[PDB]
Amino acid sequence: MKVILKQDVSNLGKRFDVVDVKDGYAIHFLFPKKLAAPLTKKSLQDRDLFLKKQQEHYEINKALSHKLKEVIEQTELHFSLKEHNGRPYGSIITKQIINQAHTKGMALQKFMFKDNVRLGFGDHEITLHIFEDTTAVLKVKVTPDNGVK
Amino acid sequence: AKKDQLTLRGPLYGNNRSHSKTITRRKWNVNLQPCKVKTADGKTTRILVSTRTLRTLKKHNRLS
Amino acid sequence: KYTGSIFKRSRRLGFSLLENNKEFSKGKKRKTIPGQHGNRFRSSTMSGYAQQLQEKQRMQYMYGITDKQFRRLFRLVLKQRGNLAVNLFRVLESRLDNIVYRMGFAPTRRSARQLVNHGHVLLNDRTVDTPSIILNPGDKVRLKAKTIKIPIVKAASESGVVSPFVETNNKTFEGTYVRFPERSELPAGINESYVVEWYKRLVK
RNA sequence: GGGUAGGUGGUAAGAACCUCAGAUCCGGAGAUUUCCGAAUGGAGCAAUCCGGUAGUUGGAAACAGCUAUCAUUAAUUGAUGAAUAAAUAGUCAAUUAAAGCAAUACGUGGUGAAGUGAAACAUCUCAGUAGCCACAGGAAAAGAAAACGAAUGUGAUUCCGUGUGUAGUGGCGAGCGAAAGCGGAACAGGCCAAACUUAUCAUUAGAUAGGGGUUGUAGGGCUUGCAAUGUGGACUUGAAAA
RNA sequence: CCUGAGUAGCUCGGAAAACGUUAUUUUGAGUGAAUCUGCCCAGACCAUUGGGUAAGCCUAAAUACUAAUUAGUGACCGAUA
RNA sequence: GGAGAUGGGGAGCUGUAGCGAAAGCGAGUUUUAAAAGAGCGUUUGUUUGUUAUUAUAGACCCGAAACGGGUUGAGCUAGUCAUGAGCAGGUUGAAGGUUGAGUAACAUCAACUGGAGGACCGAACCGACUCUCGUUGAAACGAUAGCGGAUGACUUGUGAUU
RNA sequence: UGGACCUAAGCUGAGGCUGAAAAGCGUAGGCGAUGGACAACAGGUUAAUAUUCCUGUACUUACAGUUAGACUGAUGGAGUG
RNA sequence: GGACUGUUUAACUAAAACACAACUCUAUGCCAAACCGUAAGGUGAUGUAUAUGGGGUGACACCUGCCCAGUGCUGGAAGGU
RNA sequence: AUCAGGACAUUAUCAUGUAGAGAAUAGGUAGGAGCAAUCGAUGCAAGUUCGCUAGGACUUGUUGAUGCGAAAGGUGGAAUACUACCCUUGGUUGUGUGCUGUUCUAAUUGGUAACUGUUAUCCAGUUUCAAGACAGUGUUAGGUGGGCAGUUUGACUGGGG
RNA sequence: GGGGAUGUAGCUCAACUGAUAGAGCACCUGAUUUGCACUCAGGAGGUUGAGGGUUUGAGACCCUUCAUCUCCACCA
Ligand SMILES: [Mg+2]
Ligand SMILES: [Mg+2]
Ligand SMILES: [Mg+2]
Ligand SMILES: [Mg+2]
Ligand SMILES: [Mg+2]
Ligand SMILES: [Mg+2]
Ligand SMILES: [Mg+2]
Ligand SMILES: [Mg+2]
Ligand SMILES: [Mg+2]
Ligand SMILES: [Mg+2]
Ligand SMILES: [Mg+2]
Ligand SMILES: [Mg+2]
Ligand SMILES: [Mg+2]
Ligand SMILES: [Mg+2]
Ligand SMILES: [Mg+2]
Ligand SMILES: [Mg+2]
Ligand SMILES: [Mg+2]
Ligand SMILES: [Mg+2]
Ligand SMILES: [Mg+2]
Ligand SMILES: [Mg+2]
Ligand SMILES: [Mg+2]
Ligand SMILES: [Mg+2]
Ligand SMILES: [Mg+2]
Ligand SMILES: [Mg+2]
Ligand SMILES: [Mg+2]
Ligand SMILES: [Mg+2]
Ligand SMILES: [Mg+2]
Ligand SMILES: [Mg+2]
Ligand SMILES: [Mg+2]
Ligand SMILES: [Mg+2]
Ligand SMILES: [Mg+2]
Ligand SMILES: [Mg+2]
Ligand SMILES: [Mg+2]
Ligand SMILES: [Mg+2]
Ligand SMILES: [Mg+2]
Ligand SMILES: [Mg+2]
Ligand SMILES: [Mg+2]
Ligand SMILES: [Mg+2]
Ligand SMILES: [Mg+2]
Repeated sequence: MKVILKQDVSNLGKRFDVVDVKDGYAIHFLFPKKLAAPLTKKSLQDRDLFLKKQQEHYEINKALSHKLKEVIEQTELHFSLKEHNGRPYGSIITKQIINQAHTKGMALQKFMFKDNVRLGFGDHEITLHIFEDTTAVLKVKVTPDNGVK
Repeated sequence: AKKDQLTLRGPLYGNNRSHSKTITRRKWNVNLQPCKVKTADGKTTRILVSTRTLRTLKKHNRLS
Repeated sequence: KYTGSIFKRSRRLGFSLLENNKEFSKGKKRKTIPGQHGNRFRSSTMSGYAQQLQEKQRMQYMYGITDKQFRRLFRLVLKQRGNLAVNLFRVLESRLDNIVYRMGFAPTRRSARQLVNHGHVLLNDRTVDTPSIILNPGDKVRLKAKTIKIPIVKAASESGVVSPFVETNNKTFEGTYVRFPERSELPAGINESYVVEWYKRLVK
């Protein structure tokens, strides 16, 4: 069925387009990740009329995403010290969402589908790298420090 | 019970006809498949629903 | 059979199918339903008969009749001698309560019928409780004395007002008549005769 | 209120009283109404046991009397509030309803056999009967044609007679058996959605509350005029009469 | 411009109607339309003709019954009934 | 209309034309090329009352072993679980240990201790192998005399449960 | 001797799960002795009651006042039971 | 004849019958196999192949021979249906 | 979602092809006259099938004038410039889906662990781990299935069998 | 009751798609060892299941049958 997509995806389309994709990748992957949107104004001719507003809507959500990027870039003070043996036992046990226990609400939201961090989420006692992707062009670099309480 | 939560449509009892038209009571069950939806601030709540309501849910934009 | 929670399901969809069928918005319409039904009529293009049908309603309503009773009276008068367009008029106007209202001791026809049914009414060769007996042109209808024992009296006055085909003396409570109502005394509220031919089709 | 000269229920005599300021008795309207029982403060082996809370009276207090309240579920509202910032889950409080029973009877729906017959038996019949369960109501159910059906045809539903044991349907066997039409009982047709429009919601409304509309010889909305102020209801409050 | 879509149809298993499943009605699984020059129906089906407007709601009366109250009746029983 | 006879109600039903599967024809019709031949027809009605038989209902009455659906039963009994209680009395004397001899050191032997055994005899207790009696009995299963087990796979009380 | 104290098998069981319906399972809580904790013995008396009535001598638990001393220490942890 | 002690047809059969320690085969890697229900749930088992379930034989001692044609079970490339 | 491969199945092109005969390895059929030839021939150079080592052919450059005896000898059902369409097969790009071996996670699953509701082995929510489009469940269709159910299993007979 | 395919030496099989039937085995002969086999090679063993139809050219392509097989169907 017909689906319009938001961001840039390796297959199918680029920014605006109409793709006939199976609901499995659409209703479970493209939609929760904000990579696509359902029938605009509930039809096709309705979609054509509303595209003259969809362009500016895409511009402003990208614009607020740039605003979101500045807010994380102005602080870089997300701090966490672990409680462990320390000398022979060093590993971050915060998983990933404990760090989001310091982003959403307190500071920039930084949703679970937005931060494209690896599956190791940092396992070091020193400065590390956090990568977050607001859009398909912006890359976010965060440097959190670690240690012993 | 084995029933949908969106609608109230439940099982359908009927006959199991075979060769020689031997009668044995059988039960057709509805396709209760888990499904998550966004209602009241998008609150996701797993709800066992019939595939028909799931198709109905998919076309009605609720399921996103 | 559990915590159905109609709020949970109704809001769950906000449109779907079942909500809109049920949509608590559902108003009352407790007067729209009754009144318009009530009774209608008008004339149309394709069947013509619309005029005839509407006239029947008016005619039947003028005396407070159910359609079944009317079919009986038409069946009775239909077979006799000939062009009986003078007979059924006497038959329709021969109602006892109609005569009681036209006699002038009741404010309205239905009130007279109520009186008749409540046993106010004394006849000649008989007495009367049922407000539907078909009376003969020259018959008397002596009113009871208990009714005068309940002076509301306001009635007697209407009696004298009368219409020429009825001869009744006020206070003395007595009545009869002759020269059955001509069409003048049956005003243009309902004065037509092709509803009559219609009843031959519907009633054999 | 009616109505009297007796009354104090039966096995029932006697003792002792009441009663003409109108008793006993009959009718209408009220008062009281222990405990168990849906039982509902908690329990429990029914007619029992053990309480909490807020009052008030005695005591010097424990305590003891005398009152009211204290179940659960659902809906609404308000307060509080996790994992986890927000927000919910959850928690608490208030208000409103529900519980159960019976009429060995009728209704609807779900579920649903077997004895038996077919001279055996499996299709079939029995029979959608018995039974089980849910929900009522004073009836219930049904109901206003995307219909019958073959015609210059009828024009909601329901019930009765006929059509007929007919057309048909059946290991074409046992069996089963209408729908039209006709004659009768009664008769009544209404109302929303969408268009269009109004006001408001970070108006992303795709939502809320109003006006407009309810159809088939198509209807309604858009624009523009004439005629209308009536008739009738399945309708609210009152007053009066029978 | 509006006239009720996972709807009407279709396929696979069942059923309701007198019918032992089939034109009509219904549904467990799957699929899936159109918008008055439209859609459904007139026992497979097609064309002509005709009939009717599905996928929204409510509807008194005639109909079914008597545990109970009042009056009454019986070619009903009269202590093994 | 009296819980009436009845009046209204002709909706319908039987007979009046039959033959053919049927369209169809008609005192004729079916078969057939046939008119011939043959089959069927070319007339005797209807509504009630009574009797007899018959069809559907339980159908003249009594009688099954059964089948299906629902409830009540583990106070007897079978098992399991929880918590308690009981086995008079008397014998046999294991493993093991100690000491001594012995062994190069073991092994082995002797004495003492120890008191185990689905151990032994035998009461209460549990069970029921035999004779006799009883067989409408004292008793819907016992009585007398014997009999087996009797510290255990034991017996039993209470409560729960299938 | 049993409740106002406690639990075993087991029962019930808000929420909750499962199931055409009735219902089944089950958490927190609550019941549930055949067990655990808890202070009275001797004698006499009536036709019928007696660690219960009477005599004699005791013990236990609460509340208030008072004297002296002491900082009191659980819905939880630990030991015993 | 049964190894034994024991258990069994309440109310005609206590035995050579059943059971028993022991032997062997088979299934089972744990959300195990197996089992009650429709399912939840539960037994197995708060166990883990030195463990659990099922079939057969039945102390101890010595032995248990041949047949894989048929049936059952396990595995198998392709090929035919 | 996806990687390839093969399944659901078999996709598109011209070469190529000896019956013999026939300067010819003719698989064809016809059509068509003259044709190559800067609408530059030729030839070797060399890639290749192939061998009835003949032939199918050629490709490209060589190149600078030979041409085409497959115009025209030529035989042949088959043909002789030139134009079409006529086919197996080498060659062309496919394999969409499932599958067949794979990878990934977001559907979904857990009788892994943790926190909260919560003084709580259940349940719910949030994670973490392990799986993963598998599994489980629904519908449809085969196989096995006395575990279970409803029934049948004749009559004559010097009684019955 | 259809649908497909097969039929070739005596047997088991190539089928030599029309430009004129072959192989192993069966059998005869020859060689072949002290003997038996074994081994090698010639010869023999074919009217192409049968009939009909068409081309100049069919066992070979078409039609019809016969027998066989595998499929389906397979409620008198
Ligand atoms: Mg049956
Ligand atoms: Mg008085
Ligand atoms: Mg039967
Ligand atoms: Mg029978
Ligand atoms: Mg109703
Ligand atoms: Mg149809
Ligand atoms: Mg039926
Ligand atoms: Mg039309
Ligand atoms: Mg419509
Ligand atoms: Mg009696
Ligand atoms: Mg007597
Ligand atoms: Mg009559
Ligand atoms: Mg003749
Ligand atoms: Mg006669
Ligand atoms: Mg027991
Ligand atoms: Mg001893
Ligand atoms: Mg012993
Ligand atoms: Mg207790
Ligand atoms: Mg005790
Ligand atoms: Mg005594
Ligand atoms: Mg023995
Ligand atoms: Mg013994
Ligand atoms: Mg015995
Ligand atoms: Mg015995
Ligand atoms: Mg399970
Ligand atoms: Mg366990
Ligand atoms: Mg074991
Ligand atoms: Mg044995
Ligand atoms: Mg033996
Ligand atoms: Mg073998
Ligand atoms: Mg096998
Ligand atoms: Mg579990
Ligand atoms: Mg799957
Ligand atoms: Mg199957
Ligand atoms: Mg079988
Ligand atoms: Mg059987
Ligand atoms: Mg039977
Ligand atoms: Mg016999
Ligand atoms: Mg014999």
